[PDB]
Amino acid sequence: AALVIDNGSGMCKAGFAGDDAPRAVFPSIVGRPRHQGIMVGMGQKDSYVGDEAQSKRGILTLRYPIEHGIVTNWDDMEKIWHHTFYNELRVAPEEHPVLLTEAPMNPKSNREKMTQIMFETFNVPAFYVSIQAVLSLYSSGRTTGIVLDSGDGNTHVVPIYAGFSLPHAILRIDLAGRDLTDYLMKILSERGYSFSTTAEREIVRDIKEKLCYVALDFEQEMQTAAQSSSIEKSYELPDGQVITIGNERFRAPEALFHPSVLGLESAGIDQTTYNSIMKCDVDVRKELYGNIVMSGGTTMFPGIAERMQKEITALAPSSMKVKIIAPPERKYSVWIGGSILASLTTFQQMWISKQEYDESGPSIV
Amino acid sequence: TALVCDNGSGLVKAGFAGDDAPRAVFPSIVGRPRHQGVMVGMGQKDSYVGDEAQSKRGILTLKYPIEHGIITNWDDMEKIWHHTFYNELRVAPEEHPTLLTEAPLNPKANREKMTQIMFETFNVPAMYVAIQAVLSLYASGRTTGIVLDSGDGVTHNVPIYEGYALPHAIMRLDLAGRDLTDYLMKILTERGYSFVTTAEREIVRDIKEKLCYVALDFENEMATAASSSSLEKSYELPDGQVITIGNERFRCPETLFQPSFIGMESAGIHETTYNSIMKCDIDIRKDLYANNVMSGGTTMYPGIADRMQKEITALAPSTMKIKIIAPPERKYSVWIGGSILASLSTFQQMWITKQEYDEAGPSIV
Amino acid sequence: TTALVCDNGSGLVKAGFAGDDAPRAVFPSIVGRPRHQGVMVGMGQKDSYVGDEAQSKRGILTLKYPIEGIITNWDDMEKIWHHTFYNELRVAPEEHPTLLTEAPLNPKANREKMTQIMFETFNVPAMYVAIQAVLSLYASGRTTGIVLDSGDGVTHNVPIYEGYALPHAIMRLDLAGRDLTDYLMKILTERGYSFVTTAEREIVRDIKEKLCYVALDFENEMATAASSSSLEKSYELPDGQVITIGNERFRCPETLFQPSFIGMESAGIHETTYNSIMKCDIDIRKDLYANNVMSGGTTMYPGIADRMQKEITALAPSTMKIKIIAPPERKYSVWIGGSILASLSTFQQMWITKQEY
Repeated sequence: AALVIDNGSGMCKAGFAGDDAPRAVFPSIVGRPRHQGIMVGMGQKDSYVGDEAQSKRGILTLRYPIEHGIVTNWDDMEKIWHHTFYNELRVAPEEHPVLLTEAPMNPKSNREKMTQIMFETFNVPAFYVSIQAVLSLYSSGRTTGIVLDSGDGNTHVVPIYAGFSLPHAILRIDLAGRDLTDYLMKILSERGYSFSTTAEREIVRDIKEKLCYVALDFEQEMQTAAQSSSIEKSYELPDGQVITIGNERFRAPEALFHPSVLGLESAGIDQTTYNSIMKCDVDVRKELYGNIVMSGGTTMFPGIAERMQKEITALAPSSMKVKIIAPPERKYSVWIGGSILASLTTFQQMWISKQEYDESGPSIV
Repeated sequence: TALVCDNGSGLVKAGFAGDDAPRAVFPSIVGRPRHQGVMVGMGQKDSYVGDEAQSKRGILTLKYPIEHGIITNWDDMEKIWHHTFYNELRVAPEEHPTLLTEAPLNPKANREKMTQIMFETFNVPAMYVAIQAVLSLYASGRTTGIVLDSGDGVTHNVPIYEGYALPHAIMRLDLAGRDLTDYLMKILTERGYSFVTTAEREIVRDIKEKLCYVALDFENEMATAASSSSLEKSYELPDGQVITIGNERFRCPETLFQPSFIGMESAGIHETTYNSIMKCDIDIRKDLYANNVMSGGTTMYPGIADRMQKEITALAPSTMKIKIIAPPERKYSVWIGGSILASLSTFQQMWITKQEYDEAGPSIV
Repeated sequence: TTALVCDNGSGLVKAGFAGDDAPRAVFPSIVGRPRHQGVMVGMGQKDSYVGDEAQSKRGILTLKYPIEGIITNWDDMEKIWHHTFYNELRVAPEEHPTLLTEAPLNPKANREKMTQIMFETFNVPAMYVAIQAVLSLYASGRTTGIVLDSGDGVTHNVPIYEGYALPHAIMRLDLAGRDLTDYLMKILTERGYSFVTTAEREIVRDIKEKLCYVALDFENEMATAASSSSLEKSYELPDGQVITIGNERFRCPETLFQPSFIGMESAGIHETTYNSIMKCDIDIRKDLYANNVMSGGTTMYPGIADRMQKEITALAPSTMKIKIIAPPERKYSVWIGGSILASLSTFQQMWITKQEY
């Protein structure tokens, strides 16, 4: 079988071809000690990656080696792959077709650095890099669709048509899953809280993924949350105390549509989808309007799909069938789209041979 | 039965002898690569032809084998016939006698090339080449009449008498269905808004085929535009931009009466009918004035008949009554009268056979 | 006192006084009207801003360009025009005859309201509004010819004879300067870059000025670029990295001739020129063909002239002298015309004074 590894700027997702759900699910973090010891509690390995690094973040120095879906630090990237094989999946790369990802608007050198390391250190027999969005469309069941692959680090909007992405309109916004939490960190603090350190900030992260929601109208809900305790949500902090979280529950999602609250010189995710359709040709626009693949964990907060449907029919023509497509498995969308693609008997001929790499180099992708 | 084909400059109509409506109508479009390559899901196809080429665009040149009523590219024209037989009509050429139609002035070199190919590249058991305006007259129910076949690349004035074209009066003006479109585009961009955009060809010819009309009096009308919104007709483009077009709505189809509106120098179709009907004998001029039939594509427009009549009333001495017959089927007539003629029994001994071709070669046509 | 001239397009206004041969206030005709409650990283919060500071304001003020080759937004136009006579030109309207230019096809309804506003909201003692490219041919020292006027928003062909651009043949094409930047932007984006915000976009436009060209033949150029490094013209990006670009350099403005690169089929600048010369009658054609004249921010592109020498000849019957004249001044020639024309003693009795109105 093959391997499929979505190298996510928060969470990476490895596994084999053909499986439905990712086999190695892990944060892309490399932990290296301030000073290596010899024993547990001091730190005895030169590198601890992901979940082990997370429990051990005191002696370690944590870093997330991938920023906006561009790997900044290729040392730590290799370190992550080396983990995934022997430590996680419990496999050996030279035995394996490996399929990895890249975020659209990834530069040549950045690909080529990766494409080399897989075929020079890891000596894998077959390797394919792929475009996170075209893989999301393949998980959707389409040749054509505009795709808000709003990740944790990077929100990329892609208008795909007949398998090709029109990068032509791939507009990017620089807020996404992380930028959301760190707004909620500010605004819970405003409601008399102390969330500052990682432990406390991760409490903010969990509040976000559980209790939060995107209002269908920002006004009706401000007025209501200033009055009825229906919006109020109780939360058990792991120390013992139940607290209640209030209007922050929607105003923190509303950063996506009004970046202004963060103080970002951008327009909302919705407005960008419109500009990404309008920056395409008149014919394809009707399908893009009907085939908005919502994808990724950022597009998971309650009300968000329905909210996008609303604002986008008002941006779109009075004659338009806007339709959001929203998978429940959107958090691993790119991975399932990859899984199918790796497993495809047809697509087998696109498996870049170890030979053609050794004659053509990394530029062929 | 046998098969019949109106090869337009941009609309090939096909089918059999004995049906009153064309079995296949596709644009004469030939799509060739902008580089050898692929589109995802398909492979590399030999070429494109017709709707398939058009409805995608992107990857191709989009040429045409026929321009101005004459066949200019040949390889492409053969590819189209390949797409007419197996692909459109679902037949093999060798079983079915074929009729195809030419321009009234069409070169003897062209006709020899055409009847060559049909019995060599295709090997059809019998063929006929027929003559565009003349066949339309047959479909119009008349032996005799000066027809005005404005196809896609030209109008054609032809003094038909007793089932025969009179050559020395066969007028032809290089401005029609095609030159009339692109002009309508630029004039809406002159007006208000960017009417420029690739798909907006088909959008702004749909406008041409509806909102356009040949103003009955240009001088009155250009002023009436400046008086009343009466002329202004709105159009929602697929994006929902409810635009409105006004004086240009006529200012385009009027090109046929005033060629200066695109940029041909020639006096207009009224005068080209007058100056052909003059190249006839004084005697056959009355019948021509009573059986004057408009044919082809560009004859669609609201007003184009009465405009002709009025114009030829200025041009005619007081006595001579001009009578224009606008056909209900007009864009198809040249197919229609071909089929009906090809099914007319006796005509079985009035085809060109495979045999007299293997003997006489192209010189029979 | 002396008169004033203010040329308006979708991008750069030029304002100034008559007499001088060189425009005074050239700025982005951008207003920024408050979007919501926001505060600048610098300034406190205040209302609508015109010009360069609005570009630096981008996220607190919604940014309009009041002119899309025609005046779309009326209050916004006035907003600029106060900022013109006052903040730019440092004078007052009551003392000052003023000429505003305009894009040729401008609807009557615009013109009537344009006259009103400036006599009323502003109160200039007399004024004029005037057909852009006619003032380009005039700044070109000609009684005849055809200007191809193309800049930040709209592109034009005006076949002029003895005072008049032939109206019906003034061909327009809305593919022009922003269309070029936003293409050049998308190309580099596809390669793994992304601008969006404020600085980086503007950088991409500066690249358009330095690296871009239209080559005579696009297929021979398409080849050499992809073949050999000659064309690989670098630039030093504000982060550090050299973006090398060879094909894209010429590829970007090719949209003027082959617009289909972005997605446009309506007739290219060349074909519009053939068809305006034709869209007239037939004799004057020669000294249209022999005085194809370029003006406006886009015609700045190198190579463009040699290319049109091909691009018209291809269709024009053999014995027509095709000649493409392009001034070095070109981006301002509508003002440079308008100053000299405003200053004309002969033209004094055509200054519509506040009494006739």
